[PDB]
Amino acid sequence: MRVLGLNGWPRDFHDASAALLVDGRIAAFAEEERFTRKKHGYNTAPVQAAAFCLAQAGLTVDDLDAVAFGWDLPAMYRERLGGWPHSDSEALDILLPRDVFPRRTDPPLHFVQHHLAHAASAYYFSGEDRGAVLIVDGQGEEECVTLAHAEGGKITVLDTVPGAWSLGFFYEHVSEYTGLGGDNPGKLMGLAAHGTTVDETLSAFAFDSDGYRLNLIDPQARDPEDWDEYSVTERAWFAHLERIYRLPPNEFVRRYDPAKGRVVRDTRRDPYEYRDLAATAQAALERAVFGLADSVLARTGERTLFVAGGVGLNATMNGKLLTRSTVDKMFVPPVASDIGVSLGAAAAVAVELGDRIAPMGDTAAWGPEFSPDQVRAALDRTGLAYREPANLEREVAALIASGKVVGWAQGRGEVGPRALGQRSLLGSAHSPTMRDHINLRVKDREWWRPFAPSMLRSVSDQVLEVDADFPYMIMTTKVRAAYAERLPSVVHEDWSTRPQTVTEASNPRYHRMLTELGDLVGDPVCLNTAFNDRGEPIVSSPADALLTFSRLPIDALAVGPYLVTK
Ligand SMILES: Nc1ncnc2c1ncn2[C@@H]1O[C@H](COP(=O)(O)OP(=O)(O)O)[C@@H](O)[C@H]1O
Ligand SMILES: [Fe+2]
Ligand SMILES: [K+]
Repeated sequence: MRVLGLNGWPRDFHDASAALLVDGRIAAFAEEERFTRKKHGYNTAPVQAAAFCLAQAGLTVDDLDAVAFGWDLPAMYRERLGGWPHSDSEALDILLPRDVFPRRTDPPLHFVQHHLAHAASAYYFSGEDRGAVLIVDGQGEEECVTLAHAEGGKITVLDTVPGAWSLGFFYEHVSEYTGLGGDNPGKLMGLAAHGTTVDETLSAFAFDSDGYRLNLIDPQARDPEDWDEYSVTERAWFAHLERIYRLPPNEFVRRYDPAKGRVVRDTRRDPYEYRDLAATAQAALERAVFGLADSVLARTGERTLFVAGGVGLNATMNGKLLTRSTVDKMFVPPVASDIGVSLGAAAAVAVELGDRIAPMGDTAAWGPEFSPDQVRAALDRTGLAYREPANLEREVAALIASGKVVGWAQGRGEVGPRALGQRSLLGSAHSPTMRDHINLRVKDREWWRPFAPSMLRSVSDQVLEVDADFPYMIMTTKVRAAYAERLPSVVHEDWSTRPQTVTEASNPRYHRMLTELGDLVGDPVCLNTAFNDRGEPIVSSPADALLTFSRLPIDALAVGPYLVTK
């Protein structure tokens, strides 16, 4: 079967994406934002991403067996908006506009419950036949947590937690409160590391062996003037935090900056000031989630844990789950967030149609790639001088070993928020100055942001305490003592790191470059951070890569078989 899975809608939506499954395999998968260059893919059908998927596979909508959407959108309209006005034909015209998606007839349209879509995106791609399912996000249609059992191809729901008790909303709100912003929860996690926790209940949470309770909010609290509990939870958490925390909300400042020639948005206070609140929010999230995970594992009698939902992006939390006595094996897909529900909806529908779903297999490289001709065209546009190195991987290795920063745009763009050797900025893992260089000099951002390493799978056993695959940078683990001081730019003081393990199959070129690097500095390990400028998504096209390379003090750009230097 050929099934196109979708997420993103013109009203009140985020993280639009499209995914095409062909006989259980990911033919193509991408986020709208990569194409629009507007972060988070807000308020839009995944028009461009779906266009890419079809082009990639050489299909039209007429070749599709089914279109799948990762929310029960009709039910949300019926419940929260007084009616679902669309025929399937009309919904399709909105999801796949005819001026972009010509069709003789309509494919069967499927709506998949939001948390089932999340769960499917983990279970079916994990390479494991059974496990316990833990979905934690902001909110699906109703619930904010789902506990389920995955076995024999089936996902069976055991329990849910209602939206008002959302751990995702809680976290966003704290992130917003600190001035980091609700749209950047990942920064809050980064900041938590520098703080100290006093009272992990925040005077709101009560914890138990199966999870948590939120006394701050009626669990059945509901917004009659919207279709999720975001605003209701926002007002409760903001009143509460101002009451118990020493600092009031950090305020956003909008002012004309004569250096930039623009009104820019800033914060009234340095958010580093809220590090204790971050630390505390992070401890609370961990505690709540440990209980939930323990609970679903015991109830199902599994020792494999699947996690998805936006909270699943909390790599710090994931790593501690991993080391938990109740967990043997863990799988969290790179696309744990809503970007993943397109793929999840496609899977749930393809499985329903008798398809067998292949494992992701240690790669998230499903987006667009570009031929040498296509890269060369973009280079000739700029008029910039460039070389075509006989051995690019070796030259890149030497650049990195010497302490230089190298843009690396190769192969199919990765999907998800993490750069993984297709659209990365590369630098020395061994350099005790590289972190400040990239944070301050290169990305002109916060000194306290952490960096993470890519390493050959074939050495990770010696480098890391756990001999497992870590293909996605979605899970933190500790390094072994023989490496806990060798890699200062990618390893914290507590010896923790958020690694990508690389196999030769998953990424031959990158694997080769890492190999060369190893001969130069001993360890086939580098710093691998997102290839983007503040306020843009990861670069996608060669023109994107050139544009960003041009405005950042990077040393080189390896784009396709070409090298460009500054
Ligand atoms: N690193 C992180 N740590 C904790 N929570 C996170 C992190 N990244 C995302 N989230 C949470 O995921 C939530 C949204 O998840 P998602 O499933 O993508 O959308 P929705 O909740 O609308 O279905 C946000 O409220 C956010 O707090
Ligand atoms: Fe979600
Ligand atoms: K364990």
